[PDB]
Amino acid sequence: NVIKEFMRFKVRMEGTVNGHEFEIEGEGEGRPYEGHNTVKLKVTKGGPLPFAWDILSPQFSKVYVKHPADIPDYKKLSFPEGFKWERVMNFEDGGVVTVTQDSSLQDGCFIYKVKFIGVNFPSDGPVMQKKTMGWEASTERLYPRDGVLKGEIHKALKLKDGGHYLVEFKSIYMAKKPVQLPGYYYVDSKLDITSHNEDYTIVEQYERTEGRHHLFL
Amino acid sequence: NVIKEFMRFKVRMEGTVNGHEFEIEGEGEGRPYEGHNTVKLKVTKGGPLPFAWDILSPQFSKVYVKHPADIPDYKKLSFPEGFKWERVMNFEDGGVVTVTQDSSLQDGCFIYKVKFIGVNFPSDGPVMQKKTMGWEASTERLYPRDGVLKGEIHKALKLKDGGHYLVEFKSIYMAKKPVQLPGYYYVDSKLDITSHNEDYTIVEQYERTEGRHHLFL
Amino acid sequence: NVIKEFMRFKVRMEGTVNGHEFEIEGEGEGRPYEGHNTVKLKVTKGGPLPFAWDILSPQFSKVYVKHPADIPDYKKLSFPEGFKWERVMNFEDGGVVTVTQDSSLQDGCFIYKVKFIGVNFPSDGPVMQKKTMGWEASTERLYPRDGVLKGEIHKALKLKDGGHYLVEFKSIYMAKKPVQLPGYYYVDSKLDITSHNEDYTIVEQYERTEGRHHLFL
Amino acid sequence: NVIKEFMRFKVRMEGTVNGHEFEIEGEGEGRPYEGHNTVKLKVTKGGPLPFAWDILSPQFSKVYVKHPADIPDYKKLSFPEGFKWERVMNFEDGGVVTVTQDSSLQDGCFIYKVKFIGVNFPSDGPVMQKKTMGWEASTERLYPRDGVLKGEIHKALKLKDGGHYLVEFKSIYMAKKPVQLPGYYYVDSKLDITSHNEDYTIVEQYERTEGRHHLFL
Repeated sequence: NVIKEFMRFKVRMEGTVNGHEFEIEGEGEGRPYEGHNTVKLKVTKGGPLPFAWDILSPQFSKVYVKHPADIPDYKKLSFPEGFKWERVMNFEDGGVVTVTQDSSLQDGCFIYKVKFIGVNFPSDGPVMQKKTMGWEASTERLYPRDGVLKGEIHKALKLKDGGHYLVEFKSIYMAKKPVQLPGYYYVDSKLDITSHNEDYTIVEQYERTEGRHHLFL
Repeated sequence: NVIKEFMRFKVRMEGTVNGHEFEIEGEGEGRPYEGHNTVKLKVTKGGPLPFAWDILSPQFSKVYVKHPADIPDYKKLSFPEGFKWERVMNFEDGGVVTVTQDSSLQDGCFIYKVKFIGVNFPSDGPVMQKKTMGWEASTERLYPRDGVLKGEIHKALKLKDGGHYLVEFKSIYMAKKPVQLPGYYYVDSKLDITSHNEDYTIVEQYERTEGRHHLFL
Repeated sequence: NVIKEFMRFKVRMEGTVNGHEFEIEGEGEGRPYEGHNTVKLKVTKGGPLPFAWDILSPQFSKVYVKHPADIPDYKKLSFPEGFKWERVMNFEDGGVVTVTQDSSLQDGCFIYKVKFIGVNFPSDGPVMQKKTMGWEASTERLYPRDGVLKGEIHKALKLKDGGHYLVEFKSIYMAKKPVQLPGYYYVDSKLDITSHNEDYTIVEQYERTEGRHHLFL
Repeated sequence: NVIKEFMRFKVRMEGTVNGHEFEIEGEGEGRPYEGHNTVKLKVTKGGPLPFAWDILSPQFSKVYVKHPADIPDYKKLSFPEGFKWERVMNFEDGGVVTVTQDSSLQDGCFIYKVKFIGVNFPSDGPVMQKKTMGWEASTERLYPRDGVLKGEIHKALKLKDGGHYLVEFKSIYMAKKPVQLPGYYYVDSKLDITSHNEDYTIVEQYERTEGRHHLFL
């Protein structure tokens, strides 16, 4: 019973976007059984970033998803050893990102290590021109496969000139030792940028995230 | 108004799958403000279908979606002229379908005409080996774009031997006269095959479908 | 045997693009063992088309591909019964087309029947705004799979205001009577529009197309 | 000038595939104006790798492509400063890789630094089951866009028990300074594994690669 009602975390990311290398370090905290967490990030290398912060924000904590008692909480059940997760983001104008992450627990602190590679973003598109204004709230479709947990999302970044910039997410959640899987279910999420300095070298985020069955079941 | 609390519809489909031609005709009914409708289909040419009925079932009625008052009901507003809808289905083993449809109103009955082309299904896959057993309930992400309404879904067919077979839907809803569009929102659906003979030449379906904002808003 | 060194063909297409229905009829001729053929097309219904002709031109004859003696010519061998072909076109701005075709033979005359559905073309993209100026020459990668022949191409339309508009082709060629398949090989093609009236309701085309092994073999 | 008729290179890769971290160091040499080069790799962290080596082999040197004098050799022109390249690999069973690379020149040796993230490979697919046995020779379609050079390839791995495993490559070559771009053209390549130990912790490769116009031009 190592996951307490209040848990902190530390995170480090090493990333590249369109050839630009960067490193980010941060700290966060939250209420894993309530579905709330916050994180504060500093760009330690490669700042100011020449692309939109918004593509990085969902890579900084699903052990914090609230689950109903009848849905196995695969990510919480994976501790204390923890889990790895990986992701594809397919952007509608041809950008592609892959992400790989390790989640562990030491001394009561979650430790998150992230690597990120984004490629093929057009020079005049909204990522490289910094035209995005945050994510809409989203709904992930999850299911078990291959002994692990997978999920997909149709997400959207709001645009300064109006309209949306569409991104498909595909994620894989992989316990370090096999633990109990849920069935077909959904996770609702809303991620807010709650603070940032003028060139996004210091950034604060809040996420609400909760799992559930389809409403018609 | 012109759309009554109870409305009947007639539908005809001409299609092809992996070089196999077929035609289907049917009749349905439902309650457009309550979010449900039913339909009875007969394969009138090309039966018995050498592929899974389930890939056809979502092409047989979104004027029937229940919408809250604060979300403009674009498809209902499009009548009496009505609307056209188009779709891509991307299957995880490479099958691809496009669909085009016309929806009109004639003497108090909705009239649906559907054209369907499905290609590249593997000979050994669940579609051509008839290994599927219905869709999970689903959730569509919709937004306005290009003066029309668009939406995407991550759907899944249950496999008879266990597991899921994954399908991405992208739809386009196009009113024949430009009427009020909604913002970013979601539609939940659940489609059930309620009757079928052994070779699926006579089939009946039931769908529940309703629009809503994201739960966290 | 049945395929002479000069052969004529007739073709008919029923199609839809972004809700616009049309029909085209044509007549062609060529030298199947030499790798060239020509065709003249007339829009009989739905002209003038509200989109670029170029997306239709490659749907009007691969029995005319020149093959070296050591690569089985699947499509020629399929006659007199003939073959079916299907295809996906994935356009980089989200347009998707599927196509299904039947090829038959009547005394010296090939008979081509095509159905085409194209969806999700942006209103202001180069297809709906008629901004394309023909295809580059291309190179298809083919291989046997599932007892039929498949092939993929990275193609490109030239744009009037310079640059290219990218399209991926996936094709499936299915003989109506089992005949010998080749292994992994390539087909080079170049299709030219050689005449058109102002609104593209009358068009003539020339195609050169020849198969070969990879040059390093 | 700086690119001599014979050139050596050193390479290091940091990668992750399905959660498995690894590092590889290597050394190569070749004839940049003739289109031939060889490389020798050793795994230095993470061996033996739990996946097919073949997905790594094309990430180890396009400055060695032979170009005819009439096609601008953008990568050679980029030196001595050099170029960066990025890549997406889309595998037919859902695996996705992104790659990012820096190419520089030091003490008369090219220096290559690669980062690689591979995700979503099925546990029973041919990559994680090590069921592949090298690439077919291939042909890349290249064009200028957005101030850089881009290319795509339909590639294929041979399967030990027969058949092929298909993979689409999208590459982006980004000179560190704005050196002249070519037009629409093709690059043929053939990569062979020439030596390896059983667990692929020691591997030797050879590549032939040459650029050209389409053959019909």
